[PDB]
Amino acid sequence: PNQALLRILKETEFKKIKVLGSGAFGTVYKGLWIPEGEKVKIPVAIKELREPKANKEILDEAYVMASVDNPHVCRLLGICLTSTVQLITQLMPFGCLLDYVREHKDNIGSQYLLNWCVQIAKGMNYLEDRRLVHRDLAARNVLVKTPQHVKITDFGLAKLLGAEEKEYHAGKVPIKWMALESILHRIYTHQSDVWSYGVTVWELMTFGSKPYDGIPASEISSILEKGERLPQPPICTIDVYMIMVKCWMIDADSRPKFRELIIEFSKMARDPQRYLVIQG
Amino acid sequence: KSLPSYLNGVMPPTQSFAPDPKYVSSK
Repeated sequence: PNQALLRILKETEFKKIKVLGSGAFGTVYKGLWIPEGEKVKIPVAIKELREPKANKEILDEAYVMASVDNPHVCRLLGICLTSTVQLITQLMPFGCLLDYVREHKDNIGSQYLLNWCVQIAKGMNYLEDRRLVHRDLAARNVLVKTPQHVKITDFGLAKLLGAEEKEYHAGKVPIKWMALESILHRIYTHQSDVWSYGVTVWELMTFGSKPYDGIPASEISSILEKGERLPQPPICTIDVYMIMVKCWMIDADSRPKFRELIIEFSKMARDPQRYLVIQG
Repeated sequence: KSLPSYLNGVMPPTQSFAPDPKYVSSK
């Protein structure tokens, strides 16, 4: 609480200009924050999601979502609280890594690709290392610092676990990006994220291809039980692949832990051209 | 050394992993 950590904004220190984008859980914009008085002007992107004390989270989410000192997680700059919640963060230009690998399929090299992976992983690690639960990790939910540096974002879907919590109990989060207990059992775990991360990787690997595309968001379970998983990424040696399909295991505490994904990736990284096969 | 031999880059909607029980559920 108090007068420190998590700056709240008087609804006048920022103007909504053009609409950067509208998601399922809200229509984010891109305005300018004028720290009341402080002749200093700032350009950012407003996050006016739309949905009770379900704000305890939002608040507790941001509460740590700002307590960031990692180069891979869009520190929550500030917050807006009216009759409708809004968030601010140091705006990025390029955008969501999906748009990126979509404008550069025939331009990204193994290098970065294997990298992001590790970076993304580093980040998912620090949140895990701070009793957090992302819930919805995806190419879209990740911003581009530089092709050599990427960060993760939030629309406050996370939630901070309280000392005795191991799993979170429940917008909507696209079905296709979540584990099986998340669908079938409205359950959110440090491990479910891993599974989300496997999809992410898939995307990037397939250069942001639509996971499952063609097969309704209904059967994903129907087949997820039948032991069906995303196809293999053409540019992916049957060695990269395995760490992915591995996070999609049915047993949840049998999957690759975050610290780990970094290890096997901070390794592959050491020889990109060896695990991926891209012409250019 | 180890890539998918798809028939015209055609990457299928799904890759099956059954009967493995690490991916196939008790149901």
